[PDB]
Amino acid sequence: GREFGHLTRMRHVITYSLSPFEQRAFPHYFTKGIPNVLRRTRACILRVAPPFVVFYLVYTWGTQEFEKSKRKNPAAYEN
Amino acid sequence: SHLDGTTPVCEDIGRSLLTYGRRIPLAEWESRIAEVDASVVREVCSKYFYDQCPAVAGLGPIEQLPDYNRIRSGMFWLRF
Repeated sequence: GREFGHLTRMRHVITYSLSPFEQRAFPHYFTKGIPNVLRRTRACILRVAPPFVVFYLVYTWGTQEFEKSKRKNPAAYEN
Repeated sequence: SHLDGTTPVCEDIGRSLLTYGRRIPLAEWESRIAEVDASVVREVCSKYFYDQCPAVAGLGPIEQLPDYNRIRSGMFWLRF
């Protein structure tokens, strides 16, 4: 059913590989990894962060508002 | 059997002179073969086969051809 041999039909695709004992496990890990991470972060920061920033603003206001509510009201004890 | 015929003998002579620098007589080949036993076969195969990175060439409907990591793992035995 789902086995290597009849999954799909592919033609004229040549793949070149290398032995894991002939290549480095961390090739250019920081020279190319760090720029790549920045690219990925930049592409997603404007789609992931903004919703969470709203939560932080709501969380701060709610915490402050709850504190203010418990605070003493001088006008209530006037007269 | 390969040395039956004038053309095979000439090819053997030329190739031997190009590669070995000399024509190896069949007597020397037989002596070298007779030197071979089970221990020699095991040792040489271990030297050249056991736990070695191979080169693979596939062509055609080779979707089932095992991944190179799997083939490399197949190039050694856990039991041994």
